[PDB]
Order: sequence, then C-alpha cells, then structure tokens
Amino acid sequence: MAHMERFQKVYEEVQEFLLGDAEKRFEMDVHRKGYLKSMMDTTCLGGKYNRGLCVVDVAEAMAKDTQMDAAAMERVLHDACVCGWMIEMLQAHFLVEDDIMDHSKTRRGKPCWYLHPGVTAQVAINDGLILLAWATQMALHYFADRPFLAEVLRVFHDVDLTTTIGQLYDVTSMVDSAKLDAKVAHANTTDYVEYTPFNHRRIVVYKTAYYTYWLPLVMGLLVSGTLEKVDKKATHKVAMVMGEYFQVQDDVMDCFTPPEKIGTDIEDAKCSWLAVTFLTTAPAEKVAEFKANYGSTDPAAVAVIKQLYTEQNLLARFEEYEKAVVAEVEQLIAALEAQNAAFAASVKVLWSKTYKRQ
Amino acid sequence: MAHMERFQKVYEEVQEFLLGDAEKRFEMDVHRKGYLKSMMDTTCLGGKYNRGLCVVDVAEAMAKDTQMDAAAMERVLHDACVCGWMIEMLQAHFLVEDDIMDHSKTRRGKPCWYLHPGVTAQVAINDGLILLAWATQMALHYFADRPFLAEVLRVFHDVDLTTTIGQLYDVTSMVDSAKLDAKVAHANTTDYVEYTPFNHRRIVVYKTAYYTYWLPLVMGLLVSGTLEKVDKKATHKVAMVMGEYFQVQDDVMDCFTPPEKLGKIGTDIEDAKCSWLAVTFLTTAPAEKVAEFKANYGSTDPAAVAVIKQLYTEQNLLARFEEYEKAVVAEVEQLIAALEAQNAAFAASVKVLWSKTY
Ligand SMILES: O=P(O)(O)C(O)(C[n+]1cccc(F)c1)P(=O)(O)O
Ligand SMILES: O=P(O)(O)C(O)(C[n+]1cccc(F)c1)P(=O)(O)O
Ligand SMILES: [Mg+2]
Ligand SMILES: [Mg+2]
Ligand SMILES: [Mg+2]
Ligand SMILES: [Mg+2]
Ligand code: NA
Ligand code: NA
Ligand code: NA
Ligand code: NA
Repeated sequence: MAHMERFQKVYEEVQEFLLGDAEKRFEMDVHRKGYLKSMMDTTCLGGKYNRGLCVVDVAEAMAKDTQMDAAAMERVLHDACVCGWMIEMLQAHFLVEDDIMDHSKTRRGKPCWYLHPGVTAQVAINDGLILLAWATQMALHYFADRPFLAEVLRVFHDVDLTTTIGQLYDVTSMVDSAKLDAKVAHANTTDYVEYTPFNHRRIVVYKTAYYTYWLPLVMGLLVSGTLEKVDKKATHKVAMVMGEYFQVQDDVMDCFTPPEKIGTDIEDAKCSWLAVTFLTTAPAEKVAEFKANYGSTDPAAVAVIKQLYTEQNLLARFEEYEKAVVAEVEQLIAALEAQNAAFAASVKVLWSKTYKRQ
Repeated sequence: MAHMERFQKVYEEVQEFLLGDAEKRFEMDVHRKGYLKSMMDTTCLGGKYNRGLCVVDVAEAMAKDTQMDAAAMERVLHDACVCGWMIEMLQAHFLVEDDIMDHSKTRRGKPCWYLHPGVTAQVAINDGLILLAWATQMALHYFADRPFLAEVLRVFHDVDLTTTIGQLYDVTSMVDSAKLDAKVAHANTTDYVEYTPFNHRRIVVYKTAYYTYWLPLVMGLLVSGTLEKVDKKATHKVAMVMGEYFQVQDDVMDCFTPPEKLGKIGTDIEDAKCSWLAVTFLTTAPAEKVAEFKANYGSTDPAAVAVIKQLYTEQNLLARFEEYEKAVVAEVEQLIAALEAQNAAFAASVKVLWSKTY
C-alpha cells in the first residue's frame, strides 16, 4: 500500500473543499450538502483505487529519480493524489451513468446508485454529471499555480472523450453497424455481426485502456514534471497492451472464477473476449448453439454457454494469451528501462498489480 | 442577419473537424460517424441559437471598440462562433439528459433524442456525454495557442458545475429536504415543502442564468481580449438579475397571457411546476386558500386549473409580479449605467440583450 493512508486523507480534504465550495458559490443548504456527501462516498468509495494510486507510485518514482527536497516531494505526492481522485471521480462518473444505461442491479455488493431508494435515475443521471464537473474542479483549484494545469485539463478531457467513444462503440455493437440509424429501430437482441475480436479490441482500448492505464501514467509524469523524459510512443503501446490484457482477464474471470460478485456477462450478452474469440473460431454447429442460448437470464442457457466455452478450451487459451502478453509487456519494459529506469520500474510494478488477478 | 450565416458556416466546420478527428483518433467507422452526425444535427440545430449568437454580438461590439485590423477581426469573429457553439453544445447536452431524466416526450415539436426509434436512453445518455466532451474539444483545438484558452476552460467548466447544481436543486423539490435521503424512498408526488421563493430562485439562477446570460457575455470579452475593460461583478450581477427575471416572467405568462400571444397551450399549473406563482402563493396565502391550492394543483381537469388561476388573482399575484418587474427594471438600468461609465459598447450589448428580455 504505502500511499493508501495519504490518498484517503486527500479524499476527505477534497470532499470538504468540494462541498464547502458549493456552500460558498451556490447557496448550498445543510440537507442537500448532506445528500452530496453520501453521493460522493457511495459512488467514489468501495473500490481498490488502483488507478488513483498508480498516479502516486509513478509520481513518487520519478521525483525520487531527481534531487528533491522533502517540500517539493510532498507537493508532488499531494498533487498525485488529486490527479488520482480526478481519475477515480471520472470512473465513478462512468459507473453511475453506465449502470443507468444498462439497467444494472448491483455495484460492489450494493445496489447501483440509481437504485438507492431515495435517489432514482432522474437524480442519478445528474449526480453522474456533478462527479465529472467535480473532477475538473479539483484541477482548477489544486493546480491553480502549477505549470501543468493546461496539460492536465487537456489530457483528462481527451480521455473523457475517448471513454465516451469506447462507450459509443460498446452500446452500438448490438446490431450490424450498417443498419444503425437514429430514425429506425433494430431493438432488443444482437445479430453478432460486430462481435469480432478486432471490434472488441476497439471497444476495450477506448472504453477502458486510456482511463485505466494511460491516464494514470501521464498524470504521474505531469505532476512529477517528467513527461519529456519518456517516449510518448512507448507509453501509449504499454498502456494499450496492459489495458487490453486487463479487460480480457476481467472477461474470463466474470465467467470462470467462483470467486467466493456474481458474473453476469452471458445473460447481458456482453461483447466479451470470450464471446468474440468463440464466435470467430468455433465449429459451425457450436456457433448455432451459442446464438440460441446467449443473452438469456435463464440459468440453463447460461450453463450451456459456459459448457460451450469449456469444450473450446477457452481458459487454457487465455493462459496462452496471458503468456504471449507477458512476453510483450516484458519487452516493452526492457525497452523503457533503456530510456529511464525510474519509469520502467514503475511500469514493472503496475504490471505486477495487473498480472494474475486472483 | 447579421452573424447567423457566419454561425451556421462555423457549425459545419466544427462538425467536420470533430467527426474527422474521431476518424483519426478512434478508428471511427462510416456508420457510427453518420450516427454522430445526426446526433449533433438533431440536438444542436433547430433552436434559436440566441446564447451562441449573443457571444458573437458581444465580441463584435468589443472588437470595433478596439479599432483592430481586418485579419484580427475575422479571428475574433471566428473565435466568438466557436465559443458560441461551446454554449449551444453545453445546452444541447443538458437537454438530452434532462429529457431522459424527466421522461419528456417532445422537444421543439419533435420527439426527444432518446425517443427516436434507433436511439434508446441506453445510448442517448452517453450521446449527451459526447456532446459535453465535444465542447471542450472545440476549445482544445481552435484555441490551442490563444492566450484566453485557460480562462475559457475555467469559465466553461465552472458554468457546467453551476448548471448540474441547479439541476440538483430542481430534482430535489419533490419532498421536504429534511427527508431527502439516499437510503429512504420518498413519494413520486409533491408535498410542497420546497415550494418557496428562495428555492425557486436557486433553481432558475444556477440552472439557467449562468449559461444563458453570464457565459455568453464573458466568452465575448474573452475572445476579443477585453475582459479587463468591464467590472466583473457588475457584469455577473446584471446576468443574475436578467436571468431570474426571464424565468419569473415566463411563469406568469404561462398562466396569465392568452395562448394567442405565444403559440403554446400554457401548462405549468397542470404539470405541478415549482413556478414563481406557486411559491409566492404558498408562502403568503391564508391557510384555507393554501389547503384549497393543494387540493386542486397538478391535475389536468380544466375545473381545478380555473380554481388555481382564481386563487392567483384573488391573491393579486399580477400586481405582485408588476411590483417585482418594476424593481428589476430599476436595478438592471442602474447596472447598465454603471457599465456604460467604464465601457459604452459593452453596455449597449447588455442593453440590447436586456431589451430582448422585456
Ligand atoms: O464491468 P463493469 O460493470 O465495470 C463495466 O465495465 C462498466 N464500465 C466500467 C468502466 C467504464 C465504463 F464506461 C463502463 P461493463 O459496462 O459491464 O463492461
Ligand atoms: O422549461 P423546459 O422544460 O424547457 C426546462 O427548462 C428544460 N431545461 C432547460 C435547461 C436546463 C435543463 F436541464 C432543463 P425544465 O427544466 O425541464 O423545466
Ligand atoms: Mg456497460
Ligand atoms: Mg466485467
Ligand atoms: Mg427538467
Ligand atoms: Mg416555461
Ligand atoms: Na465540467
Ligand atoms: Na473557483
Ligand atoms: Na470532456
Ligand atoms: Na488534440
């Protein structure tokens, strides 16, 4: 951990600023102030803060790689926690909104924010918008005298964009893209036309890889003032490789591990690494059976799909994929190390947090 | 006339940049690109563009006052247009979300975006995020090297927060605020505990006045380099006053002025709106008038409606509004005079905007 202490304290610090700023600016009352506090805690807390804490570990390793008096170092660590929370708030913004779009039931053991008894979708959609707003507010306030403010905004807002596009690709893949037309319905169920391993790749990259991997790394570099020290290209590729792997692994785990949440990809008819890899490689009659049973809440259907995946050896094949990814990541790190050991060491520890999640 | 044609041309130019940039950055396919084109056209076009044109009116007024050359003037007019489109997209983004939040049916005599057959709420929620994302993109690209970029992003994102908090106030007027709690379900009907003048003023001011009156003014001073030529808080204050007044006037005409003098029914009583009329009445009326109000408000029977309008007359609410209107006329003219003493051209921009609000 190490930076968990520091990170949770900045949250409390940031919460108080954010609520206080609303009282100052928008005549905020005690009742709704209290509502926004429960809103923040419920949507932003619970996770393991891997993405936020990445900003911190990156920043630390870069500032430790220069000669910095404790004072500058402490400012770099605080600034890294604020970027960290910007990303956690960005994510939380996308979970809130995405749970409403998908009519999802639960989120980390609990009902989705919009299904909290005294919230409702009507309030929750705007709640989502407040969290995004707040992310920019942190930067505007905490980085007001920092040379990296313009860059943080640019890169954070490009990733907001990137992720909305990944979102677009993920909710417009139910039907052959050629039939997509605002003023004509195709409705209900998928035809699997877009369900190609490449299109899945396109989805995960924009929807997940940038905000989960690329954004923490760069904010890391931006707050520590070390962006010009590393190759843009290599930073992008390694973010993409890890980002791809992480989702491929989350997809496999949804279906394959006990794990003690309840995995719901099959019944939701998710465009998953499992689904796309199966559809493009399995024998003809298997494909027929898959299509007959996919995207059903019925537990018999779900069990058939899982049995089809097992017969296709998809678990062992993932581990093959995993091993091919190990090779790539290790190659990309070794290449980064030749340019800056501090950053590469950092990337080596973010890999160890992604690799073989259990 | 005058700048409408220039505004439309710029729209096309930004649409082309935005869609192309998506093709460049995210591998945007032809079909999803055509979808986003119709999403943009449907949500952003067909309105009055009054907020967007206002920026251009203001920017031109200030630019002529500086006596700058032809090449520079064109840049200022083009910058104004882009900014104007930031506001329209921001508005557009909030309509898309609000129509989903409130399960609205129509928008400018057309089905709401999410109600278009090949668009559901599941996609349309995210469409709205894209629109808000596009607003920042425009500034990031067109103003990449303009000195006013930081202030445009700050002012823009500050108004985005203000508007989400105005939305919050609007969606939390259902029950008594002492009862508002995420954990506890409340009725989907109104108890009128939040129907107060204070509350009505927060809703209109933070939900509407910042983006409708404040932002256009400040964007225009920003793109023409003239912000330091006006008093910031006289400008803000005049914006808050007009903005509140526009909505009070709207509520009154919705009830009192005939269907002929503004092509539309007039449905505020029947929809149970937190109107200026409702909140002024409940906060001042005798107890049994109040009890009669509650017994007849929010239902669609012409009998009950006529009763409410009788009650409004019997409380002399027109004279009350007339006294209110008189007070704002005085106040706005005072602030315009103050602005004239430092800058005459900006005062005339505010004048013309004001005369548009009567
Ligand atoms: O597994 P989840 O529920 O975290 C999910 O990734 C949501 N989600 C997470 C992050 C960003 C996003 F836009 C959307 P998905 O929709 O089920 O794939
Ligand atoms: O009078 P309407 O219905 O156009 C409204 O102002 C829409 N609207 C306009 C601006 C922002 C907002 F989110 C929502 P309302 O708030 O639904 O009454
Ligand atoms: Mg989803
Ligand atoms: Mg998952
Ligand atoms: Mg509304
Ligand atoms: Mg109205
Ligand atoms: Na914002
Ligand atoms: Na501020
Ligand atoms: Na954005
Ligand atoms: Na760019």
